[PDB]
Amino acid sequence: KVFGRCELAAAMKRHGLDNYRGYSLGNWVCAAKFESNFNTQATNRNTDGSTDYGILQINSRWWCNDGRTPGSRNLCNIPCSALLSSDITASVNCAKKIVSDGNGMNAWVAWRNRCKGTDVQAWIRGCRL
Ligand SMILES: [Cl-]
Ligand SMILES: [Cl-]
Ligand SMILES: [Cl-]
Ligand SMILES: [Cl-]
Ligand SMILES: [Cl-]
Ligand SMILES: [Cl-]
Ligand SMILES: [Cl-]
Ligand SMILES: [Cl-]
Ligand code: NA
Ligand code: NA
Ligand code: NA
Ligand SMILES: [Ru+3]
Ligand SMILES: [Ru+3]
Repeated sequence: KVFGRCELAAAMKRHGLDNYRGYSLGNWVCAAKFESNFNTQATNRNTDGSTDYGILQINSRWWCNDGRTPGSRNLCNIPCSALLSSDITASVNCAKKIVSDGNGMNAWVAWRNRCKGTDVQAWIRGCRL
């Protein structure tokens, strides 16, 4: 599913991501924009052989099981395919664990490079929330 901008903001808020660990909703929408262009089915292979899955491009090295990432963990206790669903619950619940791991949203390199320090509220501007 390809979410609209405000549609995704609303879904993220319903699932408790707004201000989670102090990160306002626009941070999460901005991250999803640059990770996946709001497409739940996005996948991308990393040089190390791991793969990133879903709207927030969550990586099989640590967070989900795909059966094809040697030596990896599955800290969210989910198949990576669950991160591709039109229902964002699994992605949100796993993102909550990731953002709590110590480095906040810097875990998403694209958030650090493209969202951090910017006017992230623009990503939710105009949305009925
Ligand atoms: Cl957009
Ligand atoms: Cl915001
Ligand atoms: Cl596993
Ligand atoms: Cl594996
Ligand atoms: Cl594990
Ligand atoms: Cl599994
Ligand atoms: Cl949803
Ligand atoms: Cl933080
Ligand atoms: Na939804
Ligand atoms: Na894994
Ligand atoms: Na749901
Ligand atoms: Ru930890
Ligand atoms: Ru860690």
